[PDB]
Amino acid sequence: DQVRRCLRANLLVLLTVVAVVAGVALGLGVSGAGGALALGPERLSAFVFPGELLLRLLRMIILPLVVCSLIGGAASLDPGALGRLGAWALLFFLVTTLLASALGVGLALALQPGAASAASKEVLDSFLDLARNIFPSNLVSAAFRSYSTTYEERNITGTRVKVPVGQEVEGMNILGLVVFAIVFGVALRKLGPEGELLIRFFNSFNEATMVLVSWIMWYAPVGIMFLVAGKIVEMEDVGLLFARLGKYILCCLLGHAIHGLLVLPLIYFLFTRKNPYRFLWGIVTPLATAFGTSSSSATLPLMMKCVEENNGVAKHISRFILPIGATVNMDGAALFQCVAAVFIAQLSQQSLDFVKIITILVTATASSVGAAGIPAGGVLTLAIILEAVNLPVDHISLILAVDWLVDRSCTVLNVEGDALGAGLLQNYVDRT
Amino acid sequence: DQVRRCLRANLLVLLTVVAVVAGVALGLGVSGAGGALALGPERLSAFVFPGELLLRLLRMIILPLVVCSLIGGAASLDPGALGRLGAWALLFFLVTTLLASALGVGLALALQPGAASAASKEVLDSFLDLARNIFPSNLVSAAFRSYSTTYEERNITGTRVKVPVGQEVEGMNILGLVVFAIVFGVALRKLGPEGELLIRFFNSFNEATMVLVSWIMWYAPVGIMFLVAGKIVEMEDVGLLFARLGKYILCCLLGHAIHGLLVLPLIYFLFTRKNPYRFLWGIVTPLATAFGTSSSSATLPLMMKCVEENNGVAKHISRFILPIGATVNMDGAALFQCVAAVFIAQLSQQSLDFVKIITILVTATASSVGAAGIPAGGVLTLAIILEAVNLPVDHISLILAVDWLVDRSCTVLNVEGDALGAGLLQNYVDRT
Amino acid sequence: DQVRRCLRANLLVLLTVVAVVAGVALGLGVSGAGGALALGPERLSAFVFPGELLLRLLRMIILPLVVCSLIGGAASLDPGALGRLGAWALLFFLVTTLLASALGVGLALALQPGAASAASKEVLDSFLDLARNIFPSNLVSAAFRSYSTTYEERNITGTRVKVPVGQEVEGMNILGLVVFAIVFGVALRKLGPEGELLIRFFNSFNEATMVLVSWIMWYAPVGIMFLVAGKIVEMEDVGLLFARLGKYILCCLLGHAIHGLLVLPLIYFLFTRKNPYRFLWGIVTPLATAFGTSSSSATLPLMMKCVEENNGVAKHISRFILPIGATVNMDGAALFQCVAAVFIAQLSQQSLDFVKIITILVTATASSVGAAGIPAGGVLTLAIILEAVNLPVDHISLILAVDWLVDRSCTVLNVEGDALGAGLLQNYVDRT
Ligand SMILES: NC(=O)CC[C@H](N)C(=O)O
Ligand SMILES: NC(=O)CC[C@H](N)C(=O)O
Ligand SMILES: NC(=O)CC[C@H](N)C(=O)O
Repeated sequence: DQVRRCLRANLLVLLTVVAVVAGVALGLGVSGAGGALALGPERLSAFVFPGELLLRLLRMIILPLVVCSLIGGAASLDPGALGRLGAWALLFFLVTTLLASALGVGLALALQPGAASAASKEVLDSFLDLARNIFPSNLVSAAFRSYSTTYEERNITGTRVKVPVGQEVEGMNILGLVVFAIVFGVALRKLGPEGELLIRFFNSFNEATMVLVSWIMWYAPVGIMFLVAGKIVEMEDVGLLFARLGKYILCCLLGHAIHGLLVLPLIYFLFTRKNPYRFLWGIVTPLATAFGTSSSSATLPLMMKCVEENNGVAKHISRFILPIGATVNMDGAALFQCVAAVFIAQLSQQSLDFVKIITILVTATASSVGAAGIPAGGVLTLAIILEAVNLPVDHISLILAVDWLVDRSCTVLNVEGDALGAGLLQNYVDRT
Repeated sequence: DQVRRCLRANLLVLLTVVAVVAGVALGLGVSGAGGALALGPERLSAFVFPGELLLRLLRMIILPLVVCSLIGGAASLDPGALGRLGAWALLFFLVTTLLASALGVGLALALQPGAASAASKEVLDSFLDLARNIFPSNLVSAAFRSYSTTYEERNITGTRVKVPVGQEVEGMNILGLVVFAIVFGVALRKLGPEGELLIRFFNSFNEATMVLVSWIMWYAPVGIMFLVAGKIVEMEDVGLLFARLGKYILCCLLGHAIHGLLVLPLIYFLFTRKNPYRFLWGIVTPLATAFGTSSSSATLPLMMKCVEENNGVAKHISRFILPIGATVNMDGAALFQCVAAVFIAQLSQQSLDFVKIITILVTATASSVGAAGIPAGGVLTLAIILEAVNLPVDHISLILAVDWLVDRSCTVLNVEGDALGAGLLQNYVDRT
Repeated sequence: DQVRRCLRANLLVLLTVVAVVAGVALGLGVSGAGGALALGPERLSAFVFPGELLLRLLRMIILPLVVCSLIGGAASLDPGALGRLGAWALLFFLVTTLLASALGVGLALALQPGAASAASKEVLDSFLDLARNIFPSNLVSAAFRSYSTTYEERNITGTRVKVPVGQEVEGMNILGLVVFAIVFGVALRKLGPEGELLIRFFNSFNEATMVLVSWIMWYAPVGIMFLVAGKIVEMEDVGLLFARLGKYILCCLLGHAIHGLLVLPLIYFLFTRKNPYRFLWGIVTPLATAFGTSSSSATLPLMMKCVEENNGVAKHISRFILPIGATVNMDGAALFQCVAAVFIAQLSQQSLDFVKIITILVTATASSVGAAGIPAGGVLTLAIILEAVNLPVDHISLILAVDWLVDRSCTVLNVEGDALGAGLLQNYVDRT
């Protein structure tokens, strides 16, 4: 009857949380067998192994996906700078996403989820190391290794000269590779119709790897349950992690509720001079079903069906920015990246490092225009920024473990983002 | 007269055995000058050098050839799962090639050619190291280096903890790269007509490198004679190597004669319930000329000219599987890879290592559908598996030195393979 | 009036010498503040840093530009071996460029500019190391690292055995990569119309990177002034460098005047048996304006407007070789590469090493057919050979600092090259 309708539509996002609550069970079973009742680090890695094989070939495809889905994207941008009264919305989308992700980290590293009872050093003139990494030395070595400065001593006229020498270290720099792929993407657009084939090569190449990143997602529930099992063994506690998680769902949703209800409505009232609470009261029902379906793509047509008569928006802007803002202005993911990538930074206690805090915030504004629409789409697109800023990505497991609630909490602020942007632009254009 | 006909048609396979019997001559000449009558390892490498330059740029082209001849191959496979009574032949071709290569190694490492008078250690849970190498971490580092586990000691609560740490070591993993290229090859087929260009890119790219691997083969006779000369110098013996070779031609041909005359005719009689010796007695003459021309491509049309009336095969299956089985069901090469790559393993005494024995047997079943048709075509395609399972490939020289007999011995079992498969399928379809 | 005409046409080659004379000014300002009045090597590198960022992403684009502008070049060569009386001009262009670059180094390392008051070791059987580097082991490791032999000791029957072992060291080998790209370029031409797309891919790919190497050149004047400032600090002298430069402009222009006035006119009189000084006296005015505009592309149409009636050249060869020789026979750059890359070799005192002196001379004959037409075009194309023969490329700064005179001195010998080749071919064809 309806056991074929709902169960087969969102099977995978259902099955991926079936996996982790069963993955923790045999994780509890071996800690019910008790710690390393199985043999030590030479044999236990063989039983955490097919959890690595989700994570290992996940890093394989992000070399095509981050560089070939982005050239074909950035070649089809700027359609003649299409809106004199349209590009201000695109500038609105960027500043409401920076300000989204500004309090993203700025709440979490102020609130410290992860380092509660947990309780070499790098100079902040490693900003040039970030800039030397943006523009890579050559491309083929930039697909697997990246630049980094280590300090050695000279011991000449002073026992501590502390000279920075730069040795290229492993792990790719997709942070320094999407900057190539953007600046290659404008290049072959500017060249024009003679090099159209290179677009038609590349934007078919990502759909040749988006079609196999679907195949990786079907491996994920078998894969996830072996890196949540082999993640609670070496931690040995279960009461500890549900306080590790149990503060993280707080700072996400509080990070949404602070953002969603106040700070973009303050952006509303500073330009609209009307009531945002009279504004969104008409559009509660798409924001109701966006929490239900967890898809701004699915609630895309229902927005114009409601906001056009429940609020006085124009005709042509209902289809002009709101199809854009459903897959471009994604403030909901931009919190969810920005508060997770600093959360995993507090799991392993990497570094405070303000130079990383901007590049954990620029990329989180750049994956925010990335994955979209489908539920649990941000899990892939924050898996590329955890490889960008060299975090240990293997802690993705516990933070898509609770994705079933938090992505539904971010989908509603996602769909809210262009909606208030729609009402803000109509008062800028009808006022004339 | 006929000095232009025969001599110019198979010139290269003639000239490559002219080269090695002349290459051993000045190899005997410097050992007739006596050992290192020339200067030592700093000067003798300069005179073995243009033998390395066959072998060095041989490894260059196997990065395009193994990954671009295989996507364009695997995109044109499964034409709608073309045969309800046809795909059983393709399943027949695989199981008669595994069972071919099963006794491939299983004869040779039971018979030990190479380690007769010759007379760190790795754990057999390096199977995960093989599986961690199948699915690579990223593609660009998978074109030149591969994963491997080394054991270091921890010396904490036990002086021998033996922790496996994994450092990526040099030498590419085409074993882990053709698995990408297959699973990319099904990807852009499944995507359909929108990404047809990526096929039309790639299957023109291999013909842009198959046309220069012809040019490498013309360098080979100049090249071979300087790595058979500089291979018998450091071994210093000539009576030793002709016992090294003189057992290898045995186990190949015995490996064919055990396979060809008994074990697939036992596959015949278990399904046909007729006489295979009454079967192949009609088709001795193509099997006669297949030994002569050493080309299943050349003896491809002569098979239907004989087997269709000398035996009661059907009309449509004479052109349905037998054109397939001439370049797909190649059991003759699949012995010849599988008994050489363990033979070279016994020259350098690498390792017994059952984990390698399956991946010396999976790939030998995968290059068996690879190179075809032309004589001495398996020499290239076993040069890619000697780089797969990290054998020293420079001992290819002495085993194409005697290729002139053994490939003619494997061509006849090659052409035999689909022929008995043709007779087996007709008794499965005419019986109805 | 004319402040918009001249100033906006050659702005960049004006602005790049504005930059260096202002870049030396604050370079003099910090040495007017006196040496390391700023903090030491941990802080001064942060203020030489945006000079590195010209040089760093300069090395980025020379992986596409040297391999994708060269396949699309070498696929469109040999149009049916187009001239029975035309290819002798192309053979003339090569031998007048070797003989140009023969005295290129051969003047400079005989005259020693750079090592005047400046006042491990590698064996000359590192020629095989050059040949082992021409033909690379695999392509993807040839885009960032290259082969090199180091000698270790064996200490067995002699305390100094000096065995050469070969470890691959950093820095790419575009010397060994353009040899692939040529021999790939003939491959897909020979394959014909079926692989036309790979040409149409690649010759659109360089115009997708020639269009961003324009964007690098606009960064260059901001970029240059921070690596001439941070180059005179560690040298601390200003009177020293203007003797370092002040001999270099000598050996260039003397290298042109020896070449231009005598040695190709001796090639003239050995075949023409007429007066070259009666020859070029008619064409002083294009050679006048070639010094002025510093562009053989701009003085391309003015050559046929003068040399066709001021000298008795034919009709059809005026448009047959002289459009070729304006962008192929470039002897002016071939001095300017060949005397700079040995000049920078005498700045850092790298090595005398006759094996390098031919590969500093083969590539300088190969970039001579490279960049063209525009003034200061050789600065890019000698930046790729300084990465070829592993020179420190960061001394490009002081030798485009004085490019404004020397390229105008080489443009006139550039345009002279095919002009005398035009007069030489007409006396070979009208004589019949
Ligand atoms: N990561 C997310 O959940 C993004 C928000 C919403 N689900 C979307 O796909 O647009
Ligand atoms: N390597 C081989 O000789 C293969 C068998 C046969 N010569 C063929 O080309 O099909
Ligand atoms: N590097 C150079 O100046 C080359 C000579 C001349 N300017 C040209 O572009 O052809």
